[PDB]
Amino acid sequence: NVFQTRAGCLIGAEYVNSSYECDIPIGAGICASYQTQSIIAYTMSLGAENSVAYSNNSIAIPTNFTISVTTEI
Amino acid sequence: LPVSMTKTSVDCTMYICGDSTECSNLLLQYGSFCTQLKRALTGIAVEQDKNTQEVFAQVKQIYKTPPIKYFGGFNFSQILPDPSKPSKRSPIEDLLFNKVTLFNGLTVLPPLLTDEMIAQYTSALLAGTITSGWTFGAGPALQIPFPMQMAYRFNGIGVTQNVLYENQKLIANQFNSAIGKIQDSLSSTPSALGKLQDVVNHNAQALNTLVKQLSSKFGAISSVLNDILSRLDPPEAEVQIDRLITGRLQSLQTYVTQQLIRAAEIRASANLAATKMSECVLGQSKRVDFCGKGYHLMSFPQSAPHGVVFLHV
Amino acid sequence: KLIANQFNSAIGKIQDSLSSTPSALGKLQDVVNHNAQALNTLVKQLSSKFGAISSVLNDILSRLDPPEAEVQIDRLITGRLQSLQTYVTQQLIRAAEIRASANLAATKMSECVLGQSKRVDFCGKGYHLMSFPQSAPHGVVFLHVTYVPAQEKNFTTAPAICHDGKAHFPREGVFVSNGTHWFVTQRNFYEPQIITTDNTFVSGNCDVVIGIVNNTVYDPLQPELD
Amino acid sequence: ITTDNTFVSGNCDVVIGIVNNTVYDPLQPELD
Repeated sequence: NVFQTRAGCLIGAEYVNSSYECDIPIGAGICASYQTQSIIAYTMSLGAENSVAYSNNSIAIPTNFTISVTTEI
Repeated sequence: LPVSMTKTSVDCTMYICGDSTECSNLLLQYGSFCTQLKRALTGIAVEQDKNTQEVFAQVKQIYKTPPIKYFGGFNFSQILPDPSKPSKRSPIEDLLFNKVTLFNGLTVLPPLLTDEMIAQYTSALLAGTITSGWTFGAGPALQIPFPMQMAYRFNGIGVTQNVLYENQKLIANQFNSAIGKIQDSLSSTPSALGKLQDVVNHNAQALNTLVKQLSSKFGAISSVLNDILSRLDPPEAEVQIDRLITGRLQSLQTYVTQQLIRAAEIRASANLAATKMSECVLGQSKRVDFCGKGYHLMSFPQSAPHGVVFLHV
Repeated sequence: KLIANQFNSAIGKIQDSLSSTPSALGKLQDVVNHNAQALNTLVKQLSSKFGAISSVLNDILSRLDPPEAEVQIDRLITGRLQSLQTYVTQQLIRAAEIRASANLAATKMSECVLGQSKRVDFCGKGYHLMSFPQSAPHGVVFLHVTYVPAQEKNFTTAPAICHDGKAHFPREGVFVSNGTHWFVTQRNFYEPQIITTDNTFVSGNCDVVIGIVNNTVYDPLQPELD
Repeated sequence: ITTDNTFVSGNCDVVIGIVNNTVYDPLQPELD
């Protein structure tokens, strides 16, 4: 349809309320992607919410480990 | 530290001679200057967005602050987000945003991440460093009492941990007093935010002089297209518009080159800011005079309209 | 054996990850493409007329008198000089960027490969163990081997232990209780041990520290009693 | 100054600026 964003106006994409880690940046927090069938527009999600259990006498200690190899170019 | 600059785009023909048919026909014989300039500006804009992403989007998950906000006497109220105001910024962040404030084919592309998202990123970083120490930057976040984290850091600077536990109230009071004085020091300073204001002013004056240079004649009988194309024969109109076209092309090329140089400088600054975020905020650095003056204990990030403010403890 | 197996699996997966990623080698390709594009535009701009009657010289000098030929050639000369100057300036800016990148690469080679760096998120994400270099057509690839903790567990902790009226702090580690008994462990790995005089030190009485708890501190010398 | 927070390395005639003091051994009194 037709949608209005702070970056202009977008035609041919529908606006949804669900948020994703976007791949095509449009601007002003608005992104677009292929649903798979139609092109959707949405607001970015900055990752999942994690409320760590803080306490005045509690500590978390790891019991195992992994070793990882990462590439840099 | 400044992190980015404004994203600008240009329309070649519209800036040159504002959609004039004969002038456009005369312009298409000069080659592909406009394509080169447009490509350069697009690269600059993409680089600005990448700089912001690199500096701020380092944390993997949005960590949330516990509701019981007691950390052994330490008061983080000045740097934690304030949920009363709709901006959800800390008082220091609001002070920073208030302190620094402020065509013919030219336009200003908006940034990709809004100010609210950058504030959310800063809040996540603060929550992680307050509730988990440095563990959240190397893997999963592991909770730890804040005085024990401060004892860890005192061990890191070469002081035994008992020295912390026998002076906890005094250390908390000193930290609270210093954080309280930080806001007054920022407010009373005349030019504390000089770098961001300088970046904004440089961009503004570049655009202003680019717009103003259109009134120049560059040797032609007149500056406006209509007078030249109206009261003169086309054979002379061609040579009279050639001068205007070449002068405006030269001015646009100069603007693009200065923009490229400034973008390189901003990229260097953003790389420095990203390194500081990695080493001062996500860990404890033993490098001298890097994370502030003295023996580094910790650091806290704060967002700014075009950059970052680090609070080195 | 477990560490060696994990390292072998990670190294084996590296090659598949490089092959499967579509834009893993993007930076070198962009460098090559930018150089090729600059050369292509420089070559193609010779065909422009720059306001002259023709772009080729021989026609200009063939069908025109010298007095007009000089001024008709000056336009081409100045246009081509402008094009070449623009090319050289873009090359200078790109060379500055490449030099900054090469300086970063040299620093990474010195500090990640020839040593072990304690800088956070410099030699990869996680606690840096070591690194390996690999050559590329116009660059370098670093393979950072790092250590990542996993399988965390919750515990109750105390800052100090009060025994016989004096306070005990751990020499290196944390006091940890499994619900009923207290132990000393190292911070980055769970390995409980008996709280003894060897792994603790005493400083002052046990009424100043906030959160001090009561427990026995074993001393290996006393049970000998001989 | 005890044997717990000090370590022994060689005799006391090579170091320049060495002084004389008692080093308290925490075993002799108790003696178990």
